[PDB]
Amino acid sequence: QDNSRYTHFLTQAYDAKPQGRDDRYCESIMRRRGLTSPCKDINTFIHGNKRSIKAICENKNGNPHRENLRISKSSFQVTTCKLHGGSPWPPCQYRATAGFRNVVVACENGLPVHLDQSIFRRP
Repeated sequence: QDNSRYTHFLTQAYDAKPQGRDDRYCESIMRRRGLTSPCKDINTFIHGNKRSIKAICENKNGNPHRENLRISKSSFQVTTCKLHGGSPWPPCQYRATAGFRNVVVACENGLPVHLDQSIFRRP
């Protein structure tokens, strides 16, 4: 169906209006979206307009990146939550990192179904 993935993706990485973009916000949204027990070691939420996000999938806001992905032409506001400590069990310990940059996504029939996170593990 022309949902699932696109719709899973939104549930996973989309948050239009984040209140705080801090540790507190990271732990509260993570717990709330149900990405704990055991906690996801890393996760980024894209903030902003949905339409612009969808355009990354066309040659209008995106470009072929790597073998089969697409990098955005425009920049986005984003918040990355990285689990820390050494225990993936609650209380989950997250550290928040806010940014503004281009993003890489996977598209499937004109729709994004995955937010690639390798550019967010900046080593």
